[PDB]
Amino acid sequence: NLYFQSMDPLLSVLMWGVNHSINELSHVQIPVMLMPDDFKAYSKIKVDNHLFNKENMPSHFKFKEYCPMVFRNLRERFGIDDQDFQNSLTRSAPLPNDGARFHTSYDKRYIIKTITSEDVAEMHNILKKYHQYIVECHGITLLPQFLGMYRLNVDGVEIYVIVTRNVFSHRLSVYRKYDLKGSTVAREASDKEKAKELPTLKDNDFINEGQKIYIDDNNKKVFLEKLKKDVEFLAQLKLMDYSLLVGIHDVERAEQEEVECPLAPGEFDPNIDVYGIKCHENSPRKEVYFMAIIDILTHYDASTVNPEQYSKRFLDFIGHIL
Amino acid sequence: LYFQSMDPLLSVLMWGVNHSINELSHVQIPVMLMPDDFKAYSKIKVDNHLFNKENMPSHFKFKEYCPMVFRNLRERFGIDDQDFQNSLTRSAPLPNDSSGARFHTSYDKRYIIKTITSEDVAEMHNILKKYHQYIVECHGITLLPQFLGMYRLNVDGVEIYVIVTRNVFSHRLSVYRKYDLKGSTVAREASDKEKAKELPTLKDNDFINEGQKIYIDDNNKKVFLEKLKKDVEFLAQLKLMDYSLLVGIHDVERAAPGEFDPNIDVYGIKCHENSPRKEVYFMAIIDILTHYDAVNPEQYSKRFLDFIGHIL
Repeated sequence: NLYFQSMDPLLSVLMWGVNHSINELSHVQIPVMLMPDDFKAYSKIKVDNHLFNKENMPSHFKFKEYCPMVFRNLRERFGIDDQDFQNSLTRSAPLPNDGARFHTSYDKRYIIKTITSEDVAEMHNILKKYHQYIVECHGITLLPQFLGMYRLNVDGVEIYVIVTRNVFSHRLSVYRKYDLKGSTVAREASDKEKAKELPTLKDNDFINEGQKIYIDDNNKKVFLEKLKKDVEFLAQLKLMDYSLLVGIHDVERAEQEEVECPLAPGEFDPNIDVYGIKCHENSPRKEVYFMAIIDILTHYDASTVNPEQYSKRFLDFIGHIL
Repeated sequence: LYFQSMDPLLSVLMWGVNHSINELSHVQIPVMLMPDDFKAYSKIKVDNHLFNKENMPSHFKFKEYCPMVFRNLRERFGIDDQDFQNSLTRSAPLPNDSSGARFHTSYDKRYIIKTITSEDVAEMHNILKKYHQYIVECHGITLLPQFLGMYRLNVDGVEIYVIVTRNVFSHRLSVYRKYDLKGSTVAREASDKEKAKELPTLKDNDFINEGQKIYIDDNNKKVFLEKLKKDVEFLAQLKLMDYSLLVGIHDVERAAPGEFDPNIDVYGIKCHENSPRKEVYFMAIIDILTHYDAVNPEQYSKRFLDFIGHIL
């Protein structure tokens, strides 16, 4: 059984919070359809414990859930169950990915990012248009799949968090990771980042390392048509500084690393790992790719490029690197 | 379950019991309660905006007094937390006809909710340590009130305190005759207004004037008066008084027939075989939270014990 214990009190509050909210929604009717009031809605909870549960939890904290009805529906349109989502985020504490802190849920299905009050304001202004977009494309997008948005407050420390579906497989390990923008300018990983176990390589590192993505002509078309649809929507919203995260799973490298210690190697459930693409039969090395648009909440309002320029330069860059 | 009610205070009570029992399922069962557990509490404030306006109030507070003690008392009284949670949450507690001392009964007639004052809440903390140690010592076998939760509710500037006890009466067998006895030397009689109600609460003089008889066999009479003596002496020691023996009579003939589960209806006593009437009695001590501070308790306890023995 769960006690939501952590060295980090913010994670304890986050774990209690997701548990609380998912339970609260089991006592709230599924609406026929979402209404405009849901898109400016929230739930606030202030807990003050005195000489009670001092060992497992902080005694004084707050937890705010933004637009609870919209996010329960977004979760459902992405094929996630509320009980599964709850267990993934509470059965065991989320791990840090070593400012803009990133945490992965213990089962590697969800990602938790610490965001600013501006991102939360931007999230609210794009929420109606974002929800309708997810409706019109039947949840089939390269865009981030936002599943919850919370405000945490413990020990006089206030943080905002957004939960997304991982880009990378919950099961298959990623040996190479790229953050791609293109256009402007000397985007390259530093010698310091290059020293990490899994560095975040960038645009020039993709070209200079001689990186190729061996997907068949059909998948390449299906992907680039999906990318244009999503990147066109992004420019309408006046968003920018977004990138395409690329993760590569190396099958025969994953096999040798597991020989040291009903799915075959190089196989994944696309109902779980939604961003996965198999390599084609003529690939020099059996790999699996995981690609999606990441980091979308930077508005134009707050020499330089505009969102139309940003969108074309980006699509051109991905289409040329395939 | 949407904890819906015409009364917003019942909605909060239903939400809070649900929250509190889930909260305690994420808290380890201790090997032993400590003095800090006897002055602990869990306070929760909810401010919803355009969220669940159709079922619950948008702004409310809920406070649980000594959660770890009351959970242990429930275990000692053979009450499972999930069953308790379900009996107070599945369907709204119904008011007993009823800003005075309100009374609600759980939808399955197992539990009773009494609206108390902050003085009673302070009076419960004052006796909680000695009460809990008394229940531990008597292995849960007592005629005293079974305290199972004590909460504080706040919605629309209204602030009430509640206390949950086990029902004295049967959750299934109906009561046709009910008495509130003290044995005090003063005319304790039911009003003509009270005597008019469907089930009036009759008092000391009504019991005698109506020539009421409680036909309980010698073995059960010994066992009963034994518990009673120990419980009333425990109360006198706490300087508690003005308490009552509540007597519920079930007419078996006026209806398995005169059968009940003694694990659920714990105050139930089957009448004598030779009894002129087939009946079932529900007897216990109620309304104990009155200190001598605000006839003395030693005198009150004797005057009480004497009368119950007198009426058998």
